[PDB]
Amino acid sequence: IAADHKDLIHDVSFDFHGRRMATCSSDQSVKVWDKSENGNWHCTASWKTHSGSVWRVTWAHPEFGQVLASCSFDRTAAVWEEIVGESHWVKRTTLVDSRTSVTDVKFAPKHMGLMLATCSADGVVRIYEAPDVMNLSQWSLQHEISCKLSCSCISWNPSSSRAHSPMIAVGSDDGKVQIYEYNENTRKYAKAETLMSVSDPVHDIAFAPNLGRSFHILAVATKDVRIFTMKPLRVTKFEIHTVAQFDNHNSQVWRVSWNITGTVLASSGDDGTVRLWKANYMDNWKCIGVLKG
Amino acid sequence: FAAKFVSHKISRTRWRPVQPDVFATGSWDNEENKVCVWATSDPKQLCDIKHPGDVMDMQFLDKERIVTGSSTGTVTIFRHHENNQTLSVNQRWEQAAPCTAIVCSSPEIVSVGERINCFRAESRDVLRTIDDADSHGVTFLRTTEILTVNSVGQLKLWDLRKQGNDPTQIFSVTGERVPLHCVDRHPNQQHVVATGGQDGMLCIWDVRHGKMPMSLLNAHEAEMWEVHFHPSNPDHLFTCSEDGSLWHWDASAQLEITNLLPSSTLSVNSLDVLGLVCGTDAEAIYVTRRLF
Amino acid sequence: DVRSPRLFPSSHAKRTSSMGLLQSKFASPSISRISTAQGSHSPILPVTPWSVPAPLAPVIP
Repeated sequence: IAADHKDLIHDVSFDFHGRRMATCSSDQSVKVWDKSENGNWHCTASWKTHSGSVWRVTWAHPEFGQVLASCSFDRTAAVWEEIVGESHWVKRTTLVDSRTSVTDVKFAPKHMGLMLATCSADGVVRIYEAPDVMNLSQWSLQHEISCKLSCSCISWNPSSSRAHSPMIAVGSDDGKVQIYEYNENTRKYAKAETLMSVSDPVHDIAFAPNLGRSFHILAVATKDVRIFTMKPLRVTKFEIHTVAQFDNHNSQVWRVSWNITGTVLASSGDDGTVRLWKANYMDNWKCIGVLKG
Repeated sequence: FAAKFVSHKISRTRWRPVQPDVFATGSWDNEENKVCVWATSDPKQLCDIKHPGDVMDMQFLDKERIVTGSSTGTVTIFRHHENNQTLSVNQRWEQAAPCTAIVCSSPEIVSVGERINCFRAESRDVLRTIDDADSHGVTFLRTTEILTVNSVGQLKLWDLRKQGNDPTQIFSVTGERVPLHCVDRHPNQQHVVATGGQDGMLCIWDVRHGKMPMSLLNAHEAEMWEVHFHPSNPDHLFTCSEDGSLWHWDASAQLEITNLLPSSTLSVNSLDVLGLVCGTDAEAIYVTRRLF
Repeated sequence: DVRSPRLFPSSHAKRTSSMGLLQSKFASPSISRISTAQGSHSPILPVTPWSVPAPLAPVIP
């Protein structure tokens, strides 16, 4: 069913269950879809979130509640809570702090708490926390760090904490890759390492779920697909390897996405082809198959 | 014990009003929720009910009629015209939140939630509504008394006969450990009652003889599932557990409880046995039709 | 170092004053403490504030 967006759709996101979908567009509206038990996606609600185009959206962990965060060229991020009784979603808060148009917003892993990051044309990554879970309006600004200027994407490590430490990859412009970690009790983000050999503009980056694997994997959709393997070992405690590169798109790779398990990677591009990837026994990636449109 | 793969995780089973030969069944958890009447005994899918809405309540509303309660706390009933193989959907109510069990007091199909909406015999208007929030035990101790048992396993005799919205009495364990899954009320006398402990215990009850916890146990493994009892031998009964398990506690025998059923499968659907199932806490697919 | 900060964090020089430098006595710099009423009012001044922040980063007084 047609998204019902007048202007172009920037982002689509699934909830935790995978039953709900959120969309955002340049028409300034966010639509939420319900996958009915009868299998047709029907939109639950659509509302005018922002004054300017809405680039990005994300869903928080379902333990906190039904929360969607949005990101706009109006320089704001908004948090919304679903009201069962309904106008369906209410603004919890606004983040005015970004002095420029924001490219992306992502919730952190559930173990961390309500935490989110955002990156903007100001090139300042900001992290906001809700220090009280009860007060969904109480969003404090946890941290601010400087990057460079142009493109942007964010992607947290989804690794459950207790097992692993928090870290986040930021991909702006490029072939240049920037990576950041969290310090012990400095409570500040440090630049552990960088992803090298980035090619063209990094349209997208995602960290893969590290379920049952010691090492971590991040894939970038530049105008080439790359996969990087991070391993901490033990001052410094980081290493990267580059697992694979893939140009069979022959063009811009706009989206890179991972499976829930991290088993499958997907890539899409200007060929209009979507490729699914599996890891070999050798840890090389292979294309399982290609969808077209 | 002739098993049969429905290839459909069963949620309901009735030895129908018409021995335990006319089987009917309601299959929840499918993309268009399912139920079949006259199935199977032999294919006999005369009324494999194409149906939106799932099965919360379920009753053979006649030998040619079928009552049921639908997934959102909706209501659903047709008249099983087994001659011409079609039917007519009798009852369709919207918002009676699902219902948690099913009781009867003929022919006001009383029930409980996990609020009470007393529909009745041709009472297409919701007549009585003692809208008391419940924090799954439901029966007719005497017409039209009942006892709501909240998920603290917290029984409380109320009514719909006289006016009022409180309960009249309350049955309770010392610790309220388990939740409202499976209680018992004897056909030997409608003032005799028990329950099954979700640890694998009994919880036998005395109405007149005080209100004490008469008989616990420690026999089964999982949550209290449901009990096959003979529909005429009140005493004959056998026990179960929430993997779908079944320990034959020969209670017309004296503790004679063994590894009873064709075991080790997933869960069982819902109980009616006369001359059959004793459905578990998780309602998967299983069958055997040799109940004598 | 959180425990050390707490030991440092517990002591207070005087009320009422924004003694981050009290923390500096601690020797631990916190961005939160650094977080600009004049900057907020400004909403050239911003550039000057940025220059001041850079100089501070490059002294504490």
